[PDB]
Amino acid sequence: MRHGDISSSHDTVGIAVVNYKMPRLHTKAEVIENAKKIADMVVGMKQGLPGMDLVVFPEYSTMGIMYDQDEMFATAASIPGEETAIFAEACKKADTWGVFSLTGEKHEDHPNKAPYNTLVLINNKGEIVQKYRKIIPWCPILGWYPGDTTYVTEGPKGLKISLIVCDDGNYPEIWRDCAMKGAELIVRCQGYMYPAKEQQIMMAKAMAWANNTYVAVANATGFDGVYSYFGHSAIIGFDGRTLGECGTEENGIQYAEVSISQIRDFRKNAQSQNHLFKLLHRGYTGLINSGEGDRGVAECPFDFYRTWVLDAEKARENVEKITRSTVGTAECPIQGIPNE
Amino acid sequence: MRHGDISSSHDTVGIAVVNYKMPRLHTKAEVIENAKKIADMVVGMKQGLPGMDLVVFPEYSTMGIMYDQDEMFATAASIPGEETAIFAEACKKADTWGVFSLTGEKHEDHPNKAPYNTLVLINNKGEIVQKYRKIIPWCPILGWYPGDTTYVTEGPKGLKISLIVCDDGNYPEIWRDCAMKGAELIVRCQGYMYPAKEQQIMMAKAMAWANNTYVAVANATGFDGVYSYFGHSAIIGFDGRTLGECGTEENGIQYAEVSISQIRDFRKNAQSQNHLFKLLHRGYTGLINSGEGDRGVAECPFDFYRTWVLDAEKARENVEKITRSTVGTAECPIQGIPNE
Amino acid sequence: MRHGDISSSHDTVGIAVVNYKMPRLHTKAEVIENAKKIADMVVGMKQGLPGMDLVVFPEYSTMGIMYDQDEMFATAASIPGEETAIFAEACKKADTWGVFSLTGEKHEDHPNKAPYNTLVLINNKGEIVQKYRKIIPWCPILGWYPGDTTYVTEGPKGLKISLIVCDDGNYPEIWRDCAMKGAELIVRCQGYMYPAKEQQIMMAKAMAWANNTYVAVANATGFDGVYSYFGHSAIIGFDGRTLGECGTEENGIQYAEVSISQIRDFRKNAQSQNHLFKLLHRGYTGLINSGEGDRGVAECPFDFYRTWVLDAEKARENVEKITRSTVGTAECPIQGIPNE
Amino acid sequence: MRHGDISSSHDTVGIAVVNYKMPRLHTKAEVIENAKKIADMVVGMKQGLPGMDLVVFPEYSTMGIMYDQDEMFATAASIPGEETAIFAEACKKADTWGVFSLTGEKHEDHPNKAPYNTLVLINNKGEIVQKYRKIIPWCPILGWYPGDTTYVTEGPKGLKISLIVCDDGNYPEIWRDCAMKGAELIVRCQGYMYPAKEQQIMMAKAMAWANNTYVAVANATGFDGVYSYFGHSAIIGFDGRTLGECGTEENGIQYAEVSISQIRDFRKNAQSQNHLFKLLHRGYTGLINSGEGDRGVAECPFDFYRTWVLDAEKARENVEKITRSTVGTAECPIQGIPNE
Amino acid sequence: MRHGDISSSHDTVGIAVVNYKMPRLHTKAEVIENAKKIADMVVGMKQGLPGMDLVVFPEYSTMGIMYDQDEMFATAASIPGEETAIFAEACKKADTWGVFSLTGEKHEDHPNKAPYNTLVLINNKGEIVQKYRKIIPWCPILGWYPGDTTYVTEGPKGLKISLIVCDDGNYPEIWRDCAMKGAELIVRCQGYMYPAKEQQIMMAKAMAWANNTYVAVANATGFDGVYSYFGHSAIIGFDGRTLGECGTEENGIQYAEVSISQIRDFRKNAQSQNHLFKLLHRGYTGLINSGEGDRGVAECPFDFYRTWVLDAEKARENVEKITRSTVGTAECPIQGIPNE
Amino acid sequence: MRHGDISSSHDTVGIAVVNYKMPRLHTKAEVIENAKKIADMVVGMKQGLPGMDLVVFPEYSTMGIMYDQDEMFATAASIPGEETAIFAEACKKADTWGVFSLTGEKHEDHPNKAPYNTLVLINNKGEIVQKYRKIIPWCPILGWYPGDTTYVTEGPKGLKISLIVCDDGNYPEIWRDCAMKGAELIVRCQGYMYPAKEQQIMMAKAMAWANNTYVAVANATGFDGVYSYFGHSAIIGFDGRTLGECGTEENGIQYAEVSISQIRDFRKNAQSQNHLFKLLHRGYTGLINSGEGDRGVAECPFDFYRTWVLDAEKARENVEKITRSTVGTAECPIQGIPNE
Ligand SMILES: [Cl-]
Ligand SMILES: [Cl-]
Ligand SMILES: [Cl-]
Ligand SMILES: [Cl-]
Ligand SMILES: [Cl-]
Ligand SMILES: [Cl-]
Repeated sequence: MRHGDISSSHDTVGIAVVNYKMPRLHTKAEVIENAKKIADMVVGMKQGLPGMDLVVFPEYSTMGIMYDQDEMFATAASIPGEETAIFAEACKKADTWGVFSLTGEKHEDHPNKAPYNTLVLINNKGEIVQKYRKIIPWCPILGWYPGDTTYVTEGPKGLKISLIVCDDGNYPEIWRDCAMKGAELIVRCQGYMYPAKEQQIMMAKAMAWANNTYVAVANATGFDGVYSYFGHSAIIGFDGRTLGECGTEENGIQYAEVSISQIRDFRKNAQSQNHLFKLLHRGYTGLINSGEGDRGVAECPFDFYRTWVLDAEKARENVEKITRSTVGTAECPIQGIPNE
Repeated sequence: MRHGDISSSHDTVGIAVVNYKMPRLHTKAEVIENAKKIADMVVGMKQGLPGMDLVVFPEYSTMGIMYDQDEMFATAASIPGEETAIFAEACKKADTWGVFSLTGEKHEDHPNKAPYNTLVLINNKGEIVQKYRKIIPWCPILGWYPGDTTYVTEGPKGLKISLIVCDDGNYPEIWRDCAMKGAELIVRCQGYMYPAKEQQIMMAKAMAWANNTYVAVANATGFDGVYSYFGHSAIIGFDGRTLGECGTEENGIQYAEVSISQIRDFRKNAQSQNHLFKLLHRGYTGLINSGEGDRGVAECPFDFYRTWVLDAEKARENVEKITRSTVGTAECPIQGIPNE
Repeated sequence: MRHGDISSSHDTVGIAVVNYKMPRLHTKAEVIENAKKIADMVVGMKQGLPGMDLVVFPEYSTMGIMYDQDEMFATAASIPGEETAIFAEACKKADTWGVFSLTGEKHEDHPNKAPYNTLVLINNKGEIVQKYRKIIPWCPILGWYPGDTTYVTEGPKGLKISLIVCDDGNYPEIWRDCAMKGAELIVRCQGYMYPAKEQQIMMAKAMAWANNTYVAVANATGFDGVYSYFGHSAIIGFDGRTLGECGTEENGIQYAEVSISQIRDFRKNAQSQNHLFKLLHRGYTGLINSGEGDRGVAECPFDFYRTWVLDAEKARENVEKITRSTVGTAECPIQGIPNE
Repeated sequence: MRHGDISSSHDTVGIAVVNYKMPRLHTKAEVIENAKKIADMVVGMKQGLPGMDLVVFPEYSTMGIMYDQDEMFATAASIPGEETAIFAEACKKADTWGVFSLTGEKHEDHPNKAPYNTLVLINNKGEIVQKYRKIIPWCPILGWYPGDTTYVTEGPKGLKISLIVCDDGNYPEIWRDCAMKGAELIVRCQGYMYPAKEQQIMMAKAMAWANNTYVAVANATGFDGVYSYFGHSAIIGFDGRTLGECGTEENGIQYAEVSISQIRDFRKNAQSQNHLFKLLHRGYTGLINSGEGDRGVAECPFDFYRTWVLDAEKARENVEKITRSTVGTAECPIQGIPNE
Repeated sequence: MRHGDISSSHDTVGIAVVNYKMPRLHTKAEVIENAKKIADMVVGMKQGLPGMDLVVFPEYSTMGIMYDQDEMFATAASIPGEETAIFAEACKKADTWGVFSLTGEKHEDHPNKAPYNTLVLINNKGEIVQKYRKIIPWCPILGWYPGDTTYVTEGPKGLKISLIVCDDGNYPEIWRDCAMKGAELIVRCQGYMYPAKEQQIMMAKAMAWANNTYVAVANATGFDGVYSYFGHSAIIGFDGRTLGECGTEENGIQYAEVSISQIRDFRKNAQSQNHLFKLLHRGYTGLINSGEGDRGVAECPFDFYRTWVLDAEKARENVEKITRSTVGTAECPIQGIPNE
Repeated sequence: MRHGDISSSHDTVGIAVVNYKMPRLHTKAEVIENAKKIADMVVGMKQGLPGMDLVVFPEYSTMGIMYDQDEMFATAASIPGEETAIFAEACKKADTWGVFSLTGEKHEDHPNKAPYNTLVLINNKGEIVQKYRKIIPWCPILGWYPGDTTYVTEGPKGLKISLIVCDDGNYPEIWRDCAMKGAELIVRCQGYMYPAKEQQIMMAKAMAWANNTYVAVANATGFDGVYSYFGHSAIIGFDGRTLGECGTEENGIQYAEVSISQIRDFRKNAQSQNHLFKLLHRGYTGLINSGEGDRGVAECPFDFYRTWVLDAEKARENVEKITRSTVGTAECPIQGIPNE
């Protein structure tokens, strides 16, 4: 957990994040060309960052956003496939792990159902060791089929990694779920468009703190014909302090070293802000002093979560009374999104 | 949702938060004296803030922190009781609602079990309309018996209010639970000691954003013999932007107007960052375009929450493997907190 | 007055501002090509911002700065003309209002007098509803003929709009004049070059506060052969708080919703910082309590403004004694600007 | 214009500003006691700041705010009087100039009309050389009789000084008026209560920039029974950059050196942001190049100011249509302030 | 190197720094009373910070600043003496190390030569293990006899500590000297008065970075009759990032954990910003590639340092030509400081 | 020392710094093409900045970084040579001084020893008046032969200038050496890659403060195939306050005026923070009051500097025990950098 150098040691994972300029592409050949540019960039960066162990690219960095449905279908990737092979070679050549974005990944029922929005973690042997499908797509504008599982993967030097995508990060639950599965680094890849710049910068930090986890964010930059992406890729410590943060500049890079031993020393020995421990041992001091044993309380005291787990339709109905009952709103209509 | 004036209108609730100087008290008579000082302060403030509809005092602002167990028991309050009556009179006199702290509130089995750490919302008729007992006490150092329920109360001008205390706020779940019950303002009262200053400033903002809720934070200030409290009381909009924020100064005050109609207009019509709606309608655009109906997906896709709800002991066991198995740590022992 | 979403509601005007990359152009055909790029950008943005009701482009965004006098004359536009028609079509197609820059607009005596520097507000039917000529050109370097009038126009959803340009904004008087005519949003379009970056960021906010008005700023970016433009396009509330702000990035975009009902509720009911009201009712409490009626004092107590209005030549003479008597200075000469 | 040292030179005026803790006083004897504390503080500070040439205390620093009308009348000062004599002795003893606050100063018709809120500049010989009565009292809450004139006084080392008070500063006109009379430093003394902290910090800087003037702000701190004052006393350069700024701390001090020769060199030779010059020579480059002489345009092109000067009642009527027609509002009533 | 918790582990030293309110004292009995208050504060803090291993108090925190020469002499301490015994007991009782300030410490020729300004490091057995005399007193105002040596002491958990005082920190040389002797933490104790607040905040961070060292700063707060002290006590990592920072508040506290293993892992394995290594192996890559061996260059290439070491009088003469030749200046005279 | 305008006066040097986009070049013809682009940019900028007296370009701005050794040798420049002639013409044409980068400059033994990394100061007559070779190259990655001397040159309007390059700036010694030779402005030209962005922004400011010198920093921007450069070119006052600062944007420009008379007035008359004076007159007040004459102490009390000057090999050995003994580390190996 330290910032400023280009090295990495047996104790630290050198993480690089990339403010990748958002492509505006249309064909499979253009996607492949751009995959190769990413691969070239990984290899170049390694030559400047000898400590680099993990390189992180934004959501949509390979295809851009395929606004046109037909082009979306025609360019949706297989995984493994030609794109991931192009990425795998660069990971082997540069002896790094990497996180890359396939938007879309073909649905099992392609081309008759929406593609997934997907991330892969590829190791320094070029092997895909985690494939994560975005659980909370950025509706209404974006049309990806929602995934349903988070994953934790042993990463470089043993650092436990989970991947999440863009809009997922707005939802504290996902960051909780990954940390509770053991994640030591949550990697958030995004093509996060203006407007919500300060809010997204703040959310990553707050999640790092709340879940006692390293966080790495790679966000796209530039204007792509529709949206302007605000960069601010960053790596953040498990104590909520930024290591390094990019600005809005195209193809900015940040790089930081995250200590394996520091996060484990902290999860073991921290007390007042050992949030993962504390949430499931509530009021331990009190129960000890009241003669009720020394574990505190584990029971979930939040009816929202009880209800969502036992009766998701009721949780939904509940929320619709607070918000609205249709996915669309007649005051701001959007074609193909129903309202009224 | 606007900042700078001392007025309030039919549409806005004028919220004042107080950087109350932490008392260092020892006897019931001193507590009562200090309750009266708070009451005097409410009445004075009203004369300078004619728009004031809600006044918020920090956790521990009435008793301070009763470090000595015997004094803790001797000073624990009934609710209703003499303290709340003193507060109620000031709310009637100043025609404001108020949030006040009783630390401790007598346990049902007092003096044989730890007191609760409690907040009350008192209306402008002097009536207690919400009593909230802290669900996640600041263990290990503090010994309060944990509460188990959140509440939503119709407040001034119809604004829906939930109360939470200090350490609760580190845990996104609580802020979710209150908003999912309908809360429009989550009031976080704290006696939040250094060190974790920037982290707590950031957490309130991030929670306001993540839960599309107004947030008001009153935090104590000064040194009390043990801890130094860092102030930064604040009121924050539902879009994650601070309205006004205090510094670390003793008896700082901030004041902002929060629009009833703006938060409801937003919860109804916002789309990309209507987080409460979106969490229970995941991938709606995708499912529409894939021929699967127009509601998106409501189902909880996070195994942590499923497991915590169905088998809290397993969730606990899981977390102990990531952290530690005893509430204490031999590397930093604390008397009465077991370890090894 | 809220920030973060892409929607807009019956109550809010969705304003987008653009950090448009400064062109370096030379011919009428190149200007027309670039007008079409702007139009294309409006249509694209709308597809990502369904709430968008108003889109704002920087001063010089259409022609760039025509440094060469002959090219300046050859490219000066008529209004209405081919450029505005190109803009009008994009406003109709995207069902938005827009603010566009013509630099120059032909003088009535073209080509024998300097062109104006001009902005137009075009409605969602493609009709020009306000044409504003810059009153305080950025002398000495820039050569535009000064305009002489501010305007207030009923805009989208009834929001009252005034336009101002760049250097105008340094002068509090202009922002006062527009607000005193009824303006609810003052739109400041600029091609504001380094050096004065922080000063210009601060000025917009301070003016929003001082005049209880929404403010939207679109500023150019990039290097154009002569000047580097620093972006920081922004939308600011009437309480002086930024909604959203760009960085220095080329073709950044920000987007915010400004509430019609909030600004009117505020101008009606605010008291301590109802600056527009207060300036013309000075010392009301005092005069009431002194038995002098209940209106306060309206009379202008500032001799500078009395003198400027009655005897502008004397105001000028006065200022020349404090500054200098010639437009140029021999310590930093500039060709065609006299000094000594 | 430089910050960091305790010295001052023949070229620089050493200005100290004081975050004076707001008194809560009630009697003439208590006011005199507190005047003596201020005097003692001036003498002490000088021993630590040998460069100090000007010391600035907040509005209300001598009496506090006399909330009770009878006490307000009983404590209103003569000028010259016993308070100013107490101040004058400290200025002579410490060989400094000073700015002190008398709230109230007796009306000419005392006790039958409201006192003024007044500042004095006292030279290093103990002579009162400027007495300024607040032109825009902080209505509705505060009841001072409004003054009607600004002043410019030759100060230490020849530095031209104008004084303004608190709420005046929200109004750009006043800062313009003083600079247009020749002011090189505008001293703003305030007892500026929360809420509007960031807005007031920003306003001073923006005014320094807009009027090419040094600015010094002394603001009170602490809680006085009614209001909490937020400090942030500061000295700001004529280029809009803060020299030094206090926090919210009681009896903070800042100190900076302001160069006589730098501000005069700037007012003489600055060009693009010589705002005082530019406002009365608009479009000079354009008129030169259009064959219309080399002075630009001086004429006031702002109808608000024309109307306010010629027909203040009409300006008032105009503003009442945009805001409200009565000084009070029924949605937030205040006793003795009429509404409906 | 992590921030937020109250614990500490076998790997981390828990450092607390105190924004101690500056005393205004006059007699030996008052000094002893205040020493006891400090001791009481150490013991109290420990009860809230169980991880605390090192507690740091500001320069002047024991005596305040003895402005009066006679009182300065009458209150100058022996070390060891009654004050240090009072401190030692609190370190033993709270099982912490501590850094305390004696201003003055008796000169060897007391009372005929100025006292030193001195710091002591006292271990958790109450033993004085380092006594540092300020090398660069804050002339002209302060009169302490200059010390001449820096020290490095094995501290808690083996962490290597050097002490420096206030004005020393403005001079990069001192921080270099301590790090080059092996220091892992440089503790800077100060009673650092306004004006130079931002400059001092920045200097500590920059020194932490430049010397790859932990830094802890304890600075006084409050007004003492002469000076106002600006707090901002802090602990900073060896990568130049703040762990935690106080504001200007009286008796603020910050607390952070500094990893023994992280700083040693970094000094061993960092490459591009291993400044201590790099300064004495300049151009290693170049010399390797030019066939000149693999150590780079160690030789001092800075004539200032060569000259200062070999001929300090010449270095002095040199500097006097750039600045002035007498310690005082006639433009800002100070009694007992000669000029002209 | 003032910021915001485009003018300059007899008293001020107008300094422009350029966030030059990092080239990716390979041949001598491409280098010459890019030299011409720089020249064109100087001439253009002058037309927008009539006050400009000094223009500053980043390290590597002419050649980019020649990663390939053969291309490095083939493109290394003579000085004077064709590149400098191209620069000299633009300085004459635009009547400015300039600082330009030649990376590499041919070694005396070219092509058999590594080129230098070099800067030149070229006057407004096109004459090279200072040539500085980087003393501390950015090892390990970069291979330049280390230089050994700093220089001070009379610059525009008599302003004394020293040049330093990139990595040099991390080392306080260099900034000391230049100021102690008389430098009034230290110009730091860098191609400073991410990661260490905030650290480098802070270092320049801290050095400006510590050495009572103006500082100008020009840093490259963009991605060059290997590294992403973070801009933040800036000009900083001798009191440690930024005048103006760029962001990360390609071809950003900042411009500020630095007063000749202000820095000399300050070095003459400042007292508490006259660091250059104070370092060689330590404890003057104390020695005066102790009867030991009125010069304070000049002697170097820092053993590191004594040892480095007398026995550089011992200083080296000392540092290797604190860091490591080989230039490389086996935990992060780099080809051609030995370790173990
Ligand atoms: Cl999505
Ligand atoms: Cl608790
Ligand atoms: Cl212009
Ligand atoms: Cl007032
Ligand atoms: Cl000292
Ligand atoms: Cl280098």
